[PDB]
Amino acid sequence: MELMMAIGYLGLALVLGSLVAKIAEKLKIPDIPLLLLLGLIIGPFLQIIPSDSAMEIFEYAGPIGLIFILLGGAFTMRISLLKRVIKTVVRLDTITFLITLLISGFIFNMVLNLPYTSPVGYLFGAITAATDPATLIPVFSRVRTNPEVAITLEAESIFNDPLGIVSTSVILGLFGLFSSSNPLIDLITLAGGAIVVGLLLAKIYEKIIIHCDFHEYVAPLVLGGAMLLLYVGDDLLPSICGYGFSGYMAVAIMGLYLGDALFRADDIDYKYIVSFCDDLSLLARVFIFVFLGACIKLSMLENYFIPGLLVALGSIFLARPLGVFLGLIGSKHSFKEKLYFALEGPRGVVPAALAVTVGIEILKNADKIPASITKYITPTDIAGTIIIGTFMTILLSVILEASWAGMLALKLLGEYKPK
Amino acid sequence: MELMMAIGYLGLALVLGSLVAKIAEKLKIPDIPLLLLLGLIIGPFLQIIPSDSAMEIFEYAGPIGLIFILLGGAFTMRISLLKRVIKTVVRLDTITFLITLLISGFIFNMVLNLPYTSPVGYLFGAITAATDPATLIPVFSRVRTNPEVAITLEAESIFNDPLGIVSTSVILGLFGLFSSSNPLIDLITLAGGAIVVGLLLAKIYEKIIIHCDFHEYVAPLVLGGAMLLLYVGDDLLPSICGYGFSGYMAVAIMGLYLGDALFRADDIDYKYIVSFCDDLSLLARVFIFVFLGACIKLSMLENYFIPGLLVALGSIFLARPLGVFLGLIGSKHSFKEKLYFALEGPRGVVPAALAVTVGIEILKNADKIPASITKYITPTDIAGTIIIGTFMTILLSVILEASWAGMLALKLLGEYKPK
Repeated sequence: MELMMAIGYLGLALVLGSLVAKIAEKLKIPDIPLLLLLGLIIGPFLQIIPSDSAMEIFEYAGPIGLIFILLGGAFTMRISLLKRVIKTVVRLDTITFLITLLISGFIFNMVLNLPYTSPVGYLFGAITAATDPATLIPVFSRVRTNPEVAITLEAESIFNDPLGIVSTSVILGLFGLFSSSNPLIDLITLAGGAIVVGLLLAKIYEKIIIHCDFHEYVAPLVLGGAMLLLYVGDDLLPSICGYGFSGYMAVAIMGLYLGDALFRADDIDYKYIVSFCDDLSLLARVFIFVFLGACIKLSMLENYFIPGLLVALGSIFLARPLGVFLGLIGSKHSFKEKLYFALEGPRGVVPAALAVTVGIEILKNADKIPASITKYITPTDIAGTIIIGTFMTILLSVILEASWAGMLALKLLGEYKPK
Repeated sequence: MELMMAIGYLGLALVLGSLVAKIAEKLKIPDIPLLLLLGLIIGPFLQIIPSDSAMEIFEYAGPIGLIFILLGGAFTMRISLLKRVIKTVVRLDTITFLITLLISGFIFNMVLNLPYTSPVGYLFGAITAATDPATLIPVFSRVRTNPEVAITLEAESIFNDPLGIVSTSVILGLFGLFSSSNPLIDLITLAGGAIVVGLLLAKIYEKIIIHCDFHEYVAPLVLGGAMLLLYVGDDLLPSICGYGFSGYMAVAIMGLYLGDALFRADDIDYKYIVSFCDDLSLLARVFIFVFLGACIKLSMLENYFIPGLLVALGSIFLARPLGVFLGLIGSKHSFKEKLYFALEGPRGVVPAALAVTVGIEILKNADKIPASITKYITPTDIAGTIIIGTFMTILLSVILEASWAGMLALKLLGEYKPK
C-alpha cells in the first residue's frame, strides 16, 4: 500500500493524462477512447497494474472520484431552465428507461440459455439500462445544441441517477437478496430521503449564499457537504437502522436544485463556476475511466467476450432505439430526436462501480454465502461479463455518439422554415 | 478504514473549513489560528479523531497534502525576479539558518539536563531551525510588500526546503544512525539530484509549453510529474540503490525554475495561474493544519508542556533574533529588516511531518531497535516534545507575525526621503 507508489502512479496519470487531454482539445477528438487506450497501455499491455490491486485502489478512490464528476456535471449547467421540452423528457426518460432495463433482462438471460427467474441476466440488463451522463453528455455539451435536447440529456442523466439506484435495488432483490424485507421501502427511502435533505441544504445554501460571505468559499462547503451526505446515507443511517438514504441521489438532487436556485437568482455571484467545474470534472473522468478499467480483476474475459458483445448490440440497436421510437411516437416532429433516444449507451459512471461492486460482493461472499441462487448457471461468468459489457459498452456508445454528434446537432436543424 | 467515513469527515472539513476561511476573508483575521482552533474542536474537545488514527491517516494524506501547498506556493509567485536584495537574502537565509539550528540544539539539550552529544536535543533544535513558508509567507503576501522582503521570504522558504532536508539528515546522523555510511553523500545526492532532474523537467516544460498545446493542460502535467518525483526519489532509487534524491527538494526546484521560466518569457500563457494556485493551496493548508494536529498520538503533552514552551521562546526571541541581528549587521539600513529576520517561526509544513515521522520511526522501532542512543534520557519525551513545540511553535509564530505584519509592512516605509 506504499504511499509513494500511489502518488507516483497518480502523478504519471496526471502528467500523461493532462497532456493527452490537451492534445485532444487541439485535436477535436473526444477524451473517452483515448482514456480507454491509455487504460489498456498502462493496464494489460505494459502490466503496470493488476486486477486485485486495481479493484483495491478503486474501492477507496471511486467514491471520491464519483463525487467529483457528479459535482462537476451539475455546475457545468443549470436547471430552471429545464421545464419546455420537458414533457417528452420525463416520459421518454422514465418510461423508456424502465422498458430498456426490462429488455436487457430478457436478452441477457436468453443468450446464456440460463433460467428467466435467474437474476444474473436481469443484472446484466439492469447495467445496460443505466445512463450515465456525466462523462459524455456534459463533455460534448460544452458547446451547443441549442434545442431541447441538451437540457433533456442532462435531465436524462440525472433522472437515471434516481433510476440507477432503483435498478441496483431491483437487481439485488431477484438475484437473491441479503435482505428480503423490502422491495418498496428502499425505493422510497433512498429517493425520498435524498430529495428531502438535498432540498434542505439546497435551500439553506440558497439563503446563506444570497445573504453573504464566501464567493469563493462556496466550493469547500458542497465538497465537504457532499462528503457528509455519503457518510450519513450509506454508513451512518444503515448502521443506526439498516435505514439509509444513499447518498448519491441525495447529492445529485442537491446539485440540481442548488444550480438552479443560484442561476435563477442571477447577479454577480455565476461566471467562474463553469470554468472551475469543467476543469475539476476533467481530472476525475480521465482518472475514473482508466481507474474504472483497472478495478476489474486480472483475466476477463476470454469466455464471455462474444456474449457481452452480442448483449451490447441488443442494448444499442434494439433496446435503446425501440425505446426512443416507442417512447416519442407522439412527437412533431422528428427524425432528429427519436433517433437520439436510440443509440443510447452513454452512462458509465454508476453501473460501472455497481457492476464491479456487485462483482466483488457476490463473487467473494459466494463461498461464504451466495444466497444459493444462480450458482450453477453459472455466475462465474455473470461477474465477468458485466464488466466487459460495460467497457464495451462505453467504448461503442462513446465512439459512435462522439463520431455523429456534430452531424446530429446541426445537420438536423429541424428544417423548420416558418414565414 | 471504512471509505464512507473518510469522505464524510473530509466532507465536514471542507464544508466547515471553507465557510470559516470565507468568514476570515470577510474578517481580515488570518486562517492559521482558526485552523488550529478547529483542530482542537474536532480533536481533543469533541473527540472526533484520535492520535493513532490521525497519524495513520496522515501517513497517506500528508505527502498528497504537502505536494499541494508546495505547488500552490510556487505558482502564487515567480522568480527572476529574486536576484536585487538577493545578497542579503542568501547570506541571511543560509548562514543565519545554520546558526539557528545550532542554537536550537544547545538550549534544548540544556533545559532537559540531557548529554550534549545526545541527539534528541539536536533534533528539537533542528525542528526549530526549519521554515516553513508556504503556510503564511504566501498567504499574507497575496498583497504587498512591496520591497525586497516578499521575494526573500519566498527564497527563505524555499531556500530552507533544501535546508530542512539537510537538517533532517543531520538529526538522523547524531541521534543514532540507521546507516552510518554517509554524512556527506546524502547531502550532495538529495540536493544535487533534486536540482538536476528538476531543471531537466523545468527546461523540458519550458520548451514544450512555448512550442504549443495544453494552457490549461499544464496542470495535470506537473501534478502527475511532481508525483513521479516523490516515487523516484524516496521509493524507487532507495530501493535500487539506497540511492535516493528526495523528492521534495526536487519538486521545489522544478517549481522555482519553471515559474521563472514561464514568467520570464511573458505573453498570454500567466493570468489564471495565480488565482488557481491560491484556491488550490488554500484547501490543503486548512486540511494540513488540522490534519497535522490529528496525526499526533493521543496524550501530549502534560510532562513536556513547560519545556517546549520554554524551548519555543528561545527560538523566537533569542535564536531567531540573534540570527537576523548577527546576519544582517552590514545592512543600511534598517530597523525594519533585521527585526524581520528576528521573530522567525513561520515554517510548519516540513518539520511537522518530519517531527511526526521521526516520532513514529524512533518510538515504534524503539523496542525493535532504538540504535541504543538516548534511551534513558529519556526519549519518550523527545517525540512528545517535538510535536507540541512545533504546534506551539506555529501558533505563536503565526499569531505574532499575523498581528504585526501590516505595521511592519507600511509602518516601516523606510522613511527614505530622497530629493
